[PDB]
Amino acid sequence: VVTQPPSVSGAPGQRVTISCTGSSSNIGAGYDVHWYQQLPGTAPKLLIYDNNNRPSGVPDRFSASKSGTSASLAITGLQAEDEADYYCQSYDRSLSGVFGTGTKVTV
Amino acid sequence: VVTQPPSVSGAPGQRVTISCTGSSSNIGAGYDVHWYQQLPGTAPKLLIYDNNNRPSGVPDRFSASKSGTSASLAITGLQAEDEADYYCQSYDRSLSGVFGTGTKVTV
Amino acid sequence: DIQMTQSPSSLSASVGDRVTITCQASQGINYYLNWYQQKPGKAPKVLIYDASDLETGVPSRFSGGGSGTHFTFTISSLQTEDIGTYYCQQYDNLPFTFGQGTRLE
Amino acid sequence: LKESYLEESCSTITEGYLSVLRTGWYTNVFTLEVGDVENLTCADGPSLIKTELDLTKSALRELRTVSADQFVLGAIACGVATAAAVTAGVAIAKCIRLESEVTAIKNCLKKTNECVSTLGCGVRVLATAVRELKDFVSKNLTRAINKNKCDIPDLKMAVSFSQFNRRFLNVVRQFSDNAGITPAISKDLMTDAELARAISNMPTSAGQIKLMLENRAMVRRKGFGILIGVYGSSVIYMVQLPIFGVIDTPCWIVKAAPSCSEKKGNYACLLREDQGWYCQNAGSTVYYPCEKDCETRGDHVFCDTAAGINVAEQSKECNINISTTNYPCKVSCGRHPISMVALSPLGALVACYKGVSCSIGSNRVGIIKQLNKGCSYITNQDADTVTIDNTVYQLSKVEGEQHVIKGRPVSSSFDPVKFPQDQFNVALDQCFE
Amino acid sequence: LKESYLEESCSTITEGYLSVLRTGWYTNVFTLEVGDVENLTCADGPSLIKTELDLTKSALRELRTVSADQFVLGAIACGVATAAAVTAGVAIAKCIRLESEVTAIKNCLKKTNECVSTLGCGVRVLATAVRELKDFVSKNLTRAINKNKCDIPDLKMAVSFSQFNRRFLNVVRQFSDNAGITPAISKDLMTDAELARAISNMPTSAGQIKLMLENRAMVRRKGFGILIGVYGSSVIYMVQLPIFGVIDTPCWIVKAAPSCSEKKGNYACLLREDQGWYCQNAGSTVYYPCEKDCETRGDHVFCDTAAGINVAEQSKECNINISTTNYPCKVSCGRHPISMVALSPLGALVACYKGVSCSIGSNRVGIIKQLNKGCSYITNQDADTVTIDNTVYQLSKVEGEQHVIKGRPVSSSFDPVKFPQDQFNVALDQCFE
Amino acid sequence: LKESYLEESCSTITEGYLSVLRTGWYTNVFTLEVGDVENLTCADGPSLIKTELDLTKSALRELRTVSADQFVLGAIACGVATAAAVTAGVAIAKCIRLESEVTAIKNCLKKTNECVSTLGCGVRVLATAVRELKDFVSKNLTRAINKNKCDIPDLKMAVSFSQFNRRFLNVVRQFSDNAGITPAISKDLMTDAELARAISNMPTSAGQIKLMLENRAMVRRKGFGILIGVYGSSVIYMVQLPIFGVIDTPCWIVKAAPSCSEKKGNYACLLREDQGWYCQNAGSTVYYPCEKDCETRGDHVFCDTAAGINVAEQSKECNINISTTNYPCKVSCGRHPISMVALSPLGALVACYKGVSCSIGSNRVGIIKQLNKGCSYITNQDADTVTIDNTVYQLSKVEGEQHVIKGRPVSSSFDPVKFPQDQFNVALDQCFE
Amino acid sequence: EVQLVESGGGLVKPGGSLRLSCAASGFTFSSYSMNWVRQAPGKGLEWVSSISASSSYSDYADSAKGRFTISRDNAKTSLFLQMNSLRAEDTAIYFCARARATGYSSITPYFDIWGQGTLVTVSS
Amino acid sequence: EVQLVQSGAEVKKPGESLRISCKSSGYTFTTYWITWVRQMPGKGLEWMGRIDPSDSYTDYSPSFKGHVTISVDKSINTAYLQWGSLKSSDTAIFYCARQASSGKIYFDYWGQGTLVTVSS
Ligand SMILES: *[C@@H]1O[C@H](CO)[C@@H](O[C@@H]2O[C@H](CO)[C@@H](O)[C@H](O)[C@H]2NC(C)=O)[C@H](O)[C@H]1NC(C)=O
Ligand SMILES: *[C@@H]1O[C@H](CO)[C@@H](O[C@@H]2O[C@H](CO)[C@@H](O)[C@H](O)[C@H]2NC(C)=O)[C@H](O)[C@H]1NC(C)=O
Ligand SMILES: *[C@@H]1O[C@H](CO)[C@@H](O[C@@H]2O[C@H](CO)[C@@H](O)[C@H](O)[C@H]2NC(C)=O)[C@H](O)[C@H]1NC(C)=O
Ligand SMILES: *[C@@H]1O[C@H](CO)[C@@H](O)[C@H](O)[C@H]1NC(C)=O
Ligand SMILES: *[C@@H]1O[C@H](CO)[C@@H](O)[C@H](O)[C@H]1NC(C)=O
Ligand SMILES: *[C@@H]1O[C@H](CO)[C@@H](O)[C@H](O)[C@H]1NC(C)=O
Ligand SMILES: *[C@@H]1O[C@H](CO)[C@@H](O)[C@H](O)[C@H]1NC(C)=O
Ligand SMILES: *[C@@H]1O[C@H](CO)[C@@H](O)[C@H](O)[C@H]1NC(C)=O
Ligand SMILES: *[C@@H]1O[C@H](CO)[C@@H](O)[C@H](O)[C@H]1NC(C)=O
Repeated sequence: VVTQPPSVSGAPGQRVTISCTGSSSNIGAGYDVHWYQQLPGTAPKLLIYDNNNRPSGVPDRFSASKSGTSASLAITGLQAEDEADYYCQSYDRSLSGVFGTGTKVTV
Repeated sequence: VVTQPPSVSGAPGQRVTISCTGSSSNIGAGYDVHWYQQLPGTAPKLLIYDNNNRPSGVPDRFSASKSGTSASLAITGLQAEDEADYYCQSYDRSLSGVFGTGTKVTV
Repeated sequence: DIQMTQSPSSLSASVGDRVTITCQASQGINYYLNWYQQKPGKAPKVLIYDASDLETGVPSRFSGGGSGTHFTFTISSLQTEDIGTYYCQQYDNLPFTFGQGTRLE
Repeated sequence: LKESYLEESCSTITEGYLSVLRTGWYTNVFTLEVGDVENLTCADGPSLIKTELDLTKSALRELRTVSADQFVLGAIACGVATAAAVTAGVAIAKCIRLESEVTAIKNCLKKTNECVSTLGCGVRVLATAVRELKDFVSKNLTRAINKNKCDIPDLKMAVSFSQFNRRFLNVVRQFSDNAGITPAISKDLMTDAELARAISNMPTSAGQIKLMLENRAMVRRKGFGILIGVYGSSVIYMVQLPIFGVIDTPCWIVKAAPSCSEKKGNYACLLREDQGWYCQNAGSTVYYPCEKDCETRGDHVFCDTAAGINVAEQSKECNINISTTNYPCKVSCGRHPISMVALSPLGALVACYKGVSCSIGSNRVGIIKQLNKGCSYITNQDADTVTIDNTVYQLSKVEGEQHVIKGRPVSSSFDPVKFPQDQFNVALDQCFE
Repeated sequence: LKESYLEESCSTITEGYLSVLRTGWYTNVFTLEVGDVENLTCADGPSLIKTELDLTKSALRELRTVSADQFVLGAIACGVATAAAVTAGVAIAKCIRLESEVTAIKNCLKKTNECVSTLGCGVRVLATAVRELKDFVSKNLTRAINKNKCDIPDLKMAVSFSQFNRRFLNVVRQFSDNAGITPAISKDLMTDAELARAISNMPTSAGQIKLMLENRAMVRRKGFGILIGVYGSSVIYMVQLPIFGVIDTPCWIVKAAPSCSEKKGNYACLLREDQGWYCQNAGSTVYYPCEKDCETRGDHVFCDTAAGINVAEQSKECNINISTTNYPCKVSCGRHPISMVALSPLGALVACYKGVSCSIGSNRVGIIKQLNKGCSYITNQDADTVTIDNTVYQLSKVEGEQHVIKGRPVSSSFDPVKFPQDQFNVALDQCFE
Repeated sequence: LKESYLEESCSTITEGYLSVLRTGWYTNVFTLEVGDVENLTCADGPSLIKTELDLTKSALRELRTVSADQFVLGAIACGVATAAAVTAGVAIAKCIRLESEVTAIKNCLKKTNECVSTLGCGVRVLATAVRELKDFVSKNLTRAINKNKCDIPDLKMAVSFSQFNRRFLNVVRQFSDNAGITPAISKDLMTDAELARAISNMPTSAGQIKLMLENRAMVRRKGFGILIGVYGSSVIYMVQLPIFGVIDTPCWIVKAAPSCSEKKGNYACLLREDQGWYCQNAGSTVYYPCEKDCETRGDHVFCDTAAGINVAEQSKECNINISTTNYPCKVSCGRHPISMVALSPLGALVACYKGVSCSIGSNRVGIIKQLNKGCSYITNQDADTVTIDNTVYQLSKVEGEQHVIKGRPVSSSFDPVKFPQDQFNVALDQCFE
Repeated sequence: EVQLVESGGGLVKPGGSLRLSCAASGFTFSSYSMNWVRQAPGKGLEWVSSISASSSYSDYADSAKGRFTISRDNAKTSLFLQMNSLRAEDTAIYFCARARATGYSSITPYFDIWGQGTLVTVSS
Repeated sequence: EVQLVQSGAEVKKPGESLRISCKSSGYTFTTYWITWVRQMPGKGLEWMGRIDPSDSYTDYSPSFKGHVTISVDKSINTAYLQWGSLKSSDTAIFYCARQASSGKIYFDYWGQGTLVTVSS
């Protein structure tokens, strides 16, 4: 299983950092990490792919990294639009595609 | 030391032959031989390169060869314009560029 | 025995000169050749081993190369303390014949 | 497989090939432990062991000197493909060369013959130790060479030694001859046990794993090796295996032969220049113009994405009605009617013009048919052979569904431009009308 | 040999070569008997025999995985030649791969090492048994490996075994590294004795037999091998040897260099593009644009008819009438004068234009001549060397007769077309007037 | 290194490479003494020595039969380069083949393993004896093979023999496979000891000696060998090592990618066709158009002057305001906008047009930039990777000074000619205006 | 015209220093090796030193080693010889020469273009 | 510091016995071979033989086998070289030298040579 903290919070303009702690079968097996945002009542939106590449049309203040068996998404300049679930995703050598437990951000 | 006779002479129209006796460190080491003409009060002029090739603008009556540790320049059809010093040149494995002692021709 | 012909039997050079010395075995000795400097009145001192490798603390102006049967040693810029006699030595097989020794002055 | 004869242009498109496309590299770093060899010396005389030992030590000392350096579309693409591969590999070797990274690699291989390592530059190389020679040198040969005597009566020692060093000497030959970057992964760089083990460690989907384990001869053939160096008495090198990050997408191959017509007795020939492999990649049509790029195994074509040139999705209009799409389908045209056979997978195109006598026959029956003048498409079911004059071509006996997309050839329906009539690799509307 | 300098196009034609054109394939099917090896296991420990045995048994197990997958005229021709060869070979292996035919082949090779067999698909393959390893494994090694012990003191058998299996291991490498189809016939696929037998067994005329027995290095070069697979413990593979069904017909080779002239001080050039080998085959001129295929030994030029493009018999008019002929002789033309040497067999064409200084000389004399600017033809009798500025080209000291076919060069006698002036691979009359 | 991005033509020139150019050949004539072998016969039965002896004698008897026989500039240059090399070597072998020369060569090698000899044709060849196998056959094997009955119990003899003959058998394999002219100098033709000795004997300046002794892998790679023949029981062959008679002159390499621009939404493109290596030789600019010609180590590019085409000294104006130079700079032009990455030494050119999504990224940061459409130059400092849709190219992490030579691209500033719009390898002013 | 022009030659007291300069003109100077050659009055030519086309290699006669230093500026198309510790025996005419070789048989260079030379006098 | 101080300088009539000595110091004596090298006055060096002090195995040059003997007192890190009868030809400087490795046989640390002179 890939684990995230159940929630994080901060004032507008804070940095908040969401961890995605995987294991030696997934993130530690060399598979990269992806992050999705899901605003309430919508399908998820891809925020990040291949650890840190950012799609067109995602604000430059979302930034992410992978290191060891872990990854993190730093939401710099936290803002009212970030009131969403954030799911990391990877792939597992046994389970194949594994989403994390998903972290709600609260502004 | 690449060596030449100190002088040679002949009547106009004679053949005169200038030797350039080198050694197993230069002409005998496989390096080719070159010949230069120096008229009094001028820089040398190349007569011959690569044993026997003649530059453009050198009279066809200058002719030369290399054989063993030695070379020679035959000034066929000796002429008043040939009243000059003639230096052979080669390359020496130890000394690098070695000019011969230089032969004056006297018409 | 491997005979170790070594040439030239003597040298003279200026400071700064890129003097070179040759050693030539009677057989193949792979790369098993060492070079020693003996200063007058001193025990010899190793400069190069294995045809090419600087012994520790040898000044990096010393150098050598070659393999098989012909080997060479060069002082890439002679210095006044480098005056002395140089000996090659094979160790490809017993006995470890030294070369003739070439005196550099 | 499917194959449409496109009558409009004397060209087949063969479809239903699936795709495998290389999209990255997986690094396996091999520490071949040459062992204590430079502390052993035979000094008694000529001997079997001395000869193998001198070869081993001579090869090792040689290897320390070896190092790496730390529009006609085909020439372009295969230029980029090789440049990209070496640059991708060299960029990783240049991380591993750092002594902090070698010593980490060597240390994790202390008590395991296989290690996964993350370089300081973040690449998660696999690492492997080869010790068979070191174990022999340390346990057997070091004990046998007493006091530099080594012409021992044990010939089993000397013959054994010539087996264990065999791999090491082969690795040295290959890196030295290729100046540190081999073109392919020999059995001596990576034995087939290690390739299967390395494949099974790739961070990839099980579909690719099964596909790679079956096609491991291709995995070996697409990868390449780079010499890192000699460190202590280990040679360190690395092998870049392919990652096939695109699979199972459609590919097709376009074949063409000269289409001509004798307008007033003058052959207005035309030939399609856009021949070769195409694939869909991630919603883009990709063209692989160089013949080194792509290789088939059944339905799977193994291409390299670094060789591909993207072509507009409209470009398939050249396979549907080239006469009349506005996309610039590349053709050559000119006066001279070359007569030839182009062997497609499921049949042959047979261009047969004034002059040569073309016929088709079967081994059971001999000549079945004399072909008409003009381009004909001979399915591998119509005949076993085609001939062009005295030349005979055997056809590929392969099951598949051939089709004909009918239409009057362009050469026979448009007028050639008066001048220049011969034009090479031009958009079609410059040749005709 | 004869050589005409065609003055008006700065191109030589060299004549008096004799064709030797491959027109079919002869199959030799080899049963290499690997023997009983899978019943032998060494289980006591490391041993010499065990290592050679494990290499043999592993190589055999690896081999079971291997099987085969199944105008710019040069790119066209060499593709067809490659595809036709493999398809012609594979079509026979698909016969032999039937168990109903392997078992016949194997049975006729029961009591003879050589058998002539007709496949059910009608081809009369030769069949050959190689047994030397089976004989050793059965009569020697099976007798020595008692009860899985094989750390046995008879070191002759370990060393001897490593000799017998070497052919087998080489065959396995050559097929595995090429995925079942070798590019050429190694000494390990077919030894010199077997090739001499195979040539002597071909259904061909004694003239071919004698010629093939002399040039057997070429026969080995044009043939290729296909793996048919492993059946029990025999590897079966086949060698397709060439059949040279056309010999002794005329061939010639055309060489050309840029013929330029400074009309109005600016240059105009043309280059003949129809360069390379030509032969008369069966009363048709055949052009071989591949530089890979045609290959001389003495006067004999060996070519593959599958690589040949038929050209009209009028095409030899480009060697007499190029200015006046109505055949579309292919040239390139344009502004920029390349200065270059084209080495013909009996001499050199020397293109020397404004810029470089070209001279000819002999080792005996030095500079003999400074060449005039414009294309010149230098027989190997006029000089030993040609130079182009500092570059020196040694000439072929080959005896033959040289001719000059005189005429004012085309590019000096016709006015260039004003636009487009530079045209690649066009019929001559599109460049001039 | 320096790299000027030439904005107006989407091409880099990379500068500050130094030059090494082959300008002659140095000959070493090896005499590999195969020994007394054909006076020894094993006649008792199968044996280890008999098998090695039979291979040795059969290989020698084989080798006696082996003998040698004695504008798109790229295809021209690599044609001339190979023809010149072989003709220069053959012309020397044809002297050495004279029995009056072989016997002189052999005689001076009586007393020494190395001799310098002057052939009667004046060439001052080095000559070398390889003699280890003769010494074994004479001192050991003749005494052991005794009255035939060579199946002696001494297996050290048999294993020893299989080591000494191994070089000889490899020389036979290489000359026989290549029909007497190898493409490169194997370790079996010339060992590292012999190559270093041969280099140190060359009649050349000390700078070349030091450079060649450092780059001796290149010397081995540029040279090639020719079989003279078998004389008595010596095989005699010669190795042609290069002489690098031009060094240290400037070189540069020009790279380009399609400089497209859109007019009324129609693309117009040009591509520079004058790509590849250039050097100054002896006060002449020389162009090396074929990709086999030149190879880099560090700053030194090792070209072959026989491949070079002299180009006018004005041709460097194609690198500075090609938009107005009067020199006919060769370009292709046409409609179809290829999107591609050209990897330069210090960076990448990235042609990126309507369609593909091009981006640059760093392993530490991901996407740095989405590239603008149009040709872009990406220094290897701006990013670690470039992508073209899903394709990723790793950039060369190499230090050097990048430069930009600014200017509005030609295709953005001149109107294309309406017809023909697509033109291949033409002087630029035929594409525009 | 292809011309070399030496300058800077003059009278120097023994132990003094001098810097000869040879401007090159009319040719692609960066392509060619360059040499200094000298001639003691009425004596034969003596080669002094050489520099490779991009200055990567420099050679000196045993008389010149350490005392002289050859250099070139390929941008100024100028060749220089620094001279130090000038002995009386260094009194000579010094010529610069363009140097050229054909690699076919051996690399021995030859001096196709010469400057008219600058007289150096080393005396009290 | 490895240092191999030697006996000194010794004078004898021919036929006398003699032993030279080399007290090695600064390293573990048993792990390196001790060579002995002879230099006739102003002549070349002659390698005489070597001892492995781990077990007193010895190699000799064929010229010296049975004339000299090499030994160690492992108890005092001291090698010896010994003659039965000194020939008057056998006057030379003798250097013992530590052999630097069992594989790379150069001699790294040399003793200050011992003069031996033998005359009557
Ligand atoms: C190399 O050394 C190992 C370890 O000494 C040898 O292994 C022994 O082999 C003999 C064979 O008769 C056995 O009796 C021993 O039990 C083995 N182990 C040990 C620890 O001695 C090995 O045989 C030697 N030779 C080779 C080729 O590996
Ligand atoms: C393999 O076995 C054969 C016999 O099975 C051996 O041949 C015999 O060798 C002995 C000794 O040389 C002779 O006395 C016999 O006459 C031979 N023939 C037979 C039928 O026994 C052979 O030597 C063995 N080894 C090899 C390498 O073949
Ligand atoms: C080949 O023959 C030579 C010459 O007889 C052998 O060399 C002798 O080997 C023995 C044993 O090692 C020594 O005692 C002799 O001193 C050596 N020299 C001579 C002149 O006899 C050699 O061993 C034989 N074998 C090989 C493989 O060379
Ligand atoms: C092996 O050689 C290395 C080279 O320095 C040395 O340090 C090491 O002690 C040697 N080991 C043995 C067991 O000889
Ligand atoms: C066929 O031609 C029409 C008319 O020119 C063109 O609009 C269309 O794109 C073409 N269709 C295909 C499938 O090529
Ligand atoms: C050899 O192996 C085959 C396959 O298992 C077996 O059928 C046969 O009986 C074996 N023969 C011997 C002699 O072991
Ligand atoms: C050259 O042209 C004439 C007519 O123009 C023709 O008769 C002749 O056959 C041509 N040359 C050859 C070799 O046929
Ligand atoms: C070796 O062979 C040649 C030719 O057979 C013969 O003349 C010679 O006498 C032989 N020598 C010996 C020693 O057998
Ligand atoms: C540009 O082209 C013109 C053509 O007239 C030429 O004179 C000039 O040297 C070229 N280069 C520069 C930098 O102007």
